[PDB]
Amino acid sequence: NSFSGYLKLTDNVYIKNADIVEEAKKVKPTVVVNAANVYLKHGGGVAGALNKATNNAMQVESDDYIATNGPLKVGGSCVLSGHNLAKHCLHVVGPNVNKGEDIQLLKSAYENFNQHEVLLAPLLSAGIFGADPIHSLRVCVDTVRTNVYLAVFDKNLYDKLVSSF
Ligand SMILES: CC(C)[C@H](CO)Nc1ncnc2[nH]ccc12
Repeated sequence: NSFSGYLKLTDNVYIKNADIVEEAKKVKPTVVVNAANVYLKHGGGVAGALNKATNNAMQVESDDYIATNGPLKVGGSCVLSGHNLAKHCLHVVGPNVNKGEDIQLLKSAYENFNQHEVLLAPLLSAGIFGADPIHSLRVCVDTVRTNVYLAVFDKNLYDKLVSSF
């Protein structure tokens, strides 16, 4: 958990312009959050990037979790291995608002972070799930009570988030 170069936005939310994968390799945090879907199929966005950095070990473990437990619910989570990136990976499902899933579930999704004292995380529902990323940061700030270190790779978005905050 040796985080460097973050800006403190609130008492417990920090932000940095970085690829979450590079932050995980540098810090090896206790928990890295994945922006997952309900079947834990890590095909693109943050999920695809984290799985590729484990050389598909995350996907083989996720497929076994689904075989034994069934899919997660939107707003839900599960804790699996963090492989080479972290001690644990917290897979969290935000709503895919472009497919009509309710934006109210973005609060439920960020509530999962409160089970861990310190997390390295992306913005939920803010990639291909279609939610406005500045709205996602507002829900994060209003819901997470533990220490969250957010990594946002796109500099244009990072600058807009810092300016809005
Ligand atoms: C979620 C989305 C707004 C954001 C935009 O840069 N994506 C990411 N954020 C952080 N590390 C990442 N690695 C691969 C993608 C990615």
